Amino acid sequence: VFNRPILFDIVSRGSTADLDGLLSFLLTHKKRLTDEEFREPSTGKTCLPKALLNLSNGRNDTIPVLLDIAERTGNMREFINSPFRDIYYRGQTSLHIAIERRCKHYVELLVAQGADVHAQARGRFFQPKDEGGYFYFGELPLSLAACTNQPHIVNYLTENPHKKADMRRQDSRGNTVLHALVAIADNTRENTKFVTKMYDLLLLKCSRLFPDSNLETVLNNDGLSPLMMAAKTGKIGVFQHIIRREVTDEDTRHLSRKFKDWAYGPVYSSLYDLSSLDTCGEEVSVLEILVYNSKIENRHEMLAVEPINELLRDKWRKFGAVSFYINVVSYLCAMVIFTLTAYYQPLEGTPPYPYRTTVDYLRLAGEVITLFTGVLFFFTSIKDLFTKKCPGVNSLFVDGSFQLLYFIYSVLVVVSAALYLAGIEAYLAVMVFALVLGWMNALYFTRGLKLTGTYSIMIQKILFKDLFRFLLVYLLFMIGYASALVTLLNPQSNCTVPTYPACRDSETFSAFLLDLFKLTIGMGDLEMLSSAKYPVVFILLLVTYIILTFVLLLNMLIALMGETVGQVSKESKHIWKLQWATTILDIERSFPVFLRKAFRSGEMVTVGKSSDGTPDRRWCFRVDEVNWS
Amino acid sequence: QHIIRREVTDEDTRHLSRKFKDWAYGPVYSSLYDLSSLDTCGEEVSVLEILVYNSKIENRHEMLAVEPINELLRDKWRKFGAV
Repeated sequence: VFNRPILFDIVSRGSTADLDGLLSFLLTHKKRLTDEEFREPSTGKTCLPKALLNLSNGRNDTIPVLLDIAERTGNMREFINSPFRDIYYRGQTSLHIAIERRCKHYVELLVAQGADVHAQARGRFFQPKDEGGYFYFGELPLSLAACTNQPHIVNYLTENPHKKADMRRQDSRGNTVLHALVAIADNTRENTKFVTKMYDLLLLKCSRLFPDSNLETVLNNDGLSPLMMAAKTGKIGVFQHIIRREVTDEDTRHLSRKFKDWAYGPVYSSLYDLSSLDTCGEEVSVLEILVYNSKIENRHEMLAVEPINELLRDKWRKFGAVSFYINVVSYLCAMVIFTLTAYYQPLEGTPPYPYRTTVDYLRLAGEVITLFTGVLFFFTSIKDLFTKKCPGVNSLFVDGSFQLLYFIYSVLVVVSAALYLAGIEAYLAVMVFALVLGWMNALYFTRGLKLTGTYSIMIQKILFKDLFRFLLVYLLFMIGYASALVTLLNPQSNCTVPTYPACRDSETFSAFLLDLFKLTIGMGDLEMLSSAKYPVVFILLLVTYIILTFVLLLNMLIALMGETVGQVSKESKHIWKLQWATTILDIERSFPVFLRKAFRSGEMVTVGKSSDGTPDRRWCFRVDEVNWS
Repeated sequence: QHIIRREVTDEDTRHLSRKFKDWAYGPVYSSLYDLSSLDTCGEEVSVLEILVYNSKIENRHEMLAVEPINELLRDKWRKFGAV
């Protein structure tokens, strides 16, 4: 009382026998518990947050006395609203602590005295784990009661007779109760169980309070939704539930997804509402976010939830497979024509204008069609580059995967066209170069149906994975041995293309003798027997070289074969399915989807009307099932 | 495993614990394992040196992944261990 340290110690001790009678001093000496001297300058904590931080088995009976004294002081609103000015913490009004210590009674007292229930806990502690915090819950007392499995606290905060805590309220980030409740979720059992249960509870209650709009539509700053947020962050449990949710009571039935269409005994035509799994590109979809985004953690399992897999199947069977074969055959024909036109190129460049006869007209047709295909591919590449869905969520395929291959191909064709107009020797060498790259693109095709060859995954790994550094160290080893042995062997013309085979340290350029020995060892045979010529140390060294090379390379490569074959598991067909989905979706994105080629529609109004996505029509996808129940 | 994950409640015998508790903020627990004897900076033999350098142990891996040992090696890696 006389000083802050003893007051903090007394409140922490949790004994009110020592707290009686000092209120008389506080009133007489105009001391108010809200005054600055009672809050440590580091953060700004008051006595009440300390008492709640030092709860004794959820029973600190001094708290009512503290509230009575505070209201006696005449300052009670500022007493509760006690932000922690520090950076590590923030906001953190006593209500947050009370909700967090799993005690409802002190929360009831706090609200009864008018405890603010919108104190944004905008502290560095409360940012998600990535942003350096430890626990993100939505920066809100209601979102804090919701994240940490407190159904009673959220119930009370929803219908408290005093100042209400409207669920629709959102934090600085825009994450409302449901966004945050998805932010804390995981793929475990208990966490998914309680998060799904409380998600349903919160959504139903908010819909009942405000039937005008669905709570789930309230986007965050990034513009996503709880379903989209679970898709982007990779939350399998919440995503599965929110995509397979049906509600019975009519007043809250309009916010379902898995409607029921009809049953005829053991057959059920379950109508999944994909109002937001595909928007024809109008607004970001859950399928695009789920599959195009390569940073997801559970991409496959989520891609096989239920409406997603059947949706991809239906897209495949309808402008998904026919168009793929059309494009693959068209590209193969374009590559064939490129090969023919390059091969039949006028001898040694010399680009004339001779197109008068039939064969010459055929060559001209090949050249023009090759140019047309190249320019079309460049147009596609630039359209993809300019079309960006959202900053942070976009293809951004430059210097990655295979779009760069198409870009390079077009660049090479254009440069070749320019130099062909110039007609310069030793410059059309990129034409042929273009062609090689062209056919490498054919390798990245064949990623559709019929259990395509897994080349992709290998070439996708071997490009920038352990094999690269393995061959680098192998080259270092062999070149070190080459230097060693050429140094050992270093000590009349001989009529040889390289200057001399040693011959008393003739030397010239290291590369010459280095490549001589490199090709000798690569070919392996032809030996070097001779006579005497310094001791057996050289032959010993070379035999260790050959033995270790052969044995270790064979054994390690074959063990790597075993490792990859035991590693190319259902994960491999997961890659196949992901490639198939990407093919379907970029095919659709290529041409206008919103044309009359979309996914089926459904009910118009009333039973099938809702404000979740698209008009009351609620574009729905029906999947059939049979259950003997 | 037990002797490296021992915590004792009663205060008179609580000073001889290893896995203290630092703070909790709901579902987050910052468990403070006391490695008073898993590393002595070479002053006195440590449990990590004995455990890993000694090649005659029978369960060397499983013991090396108990809980404080694995995270301790991770932290050493991320700090003058990898660079």
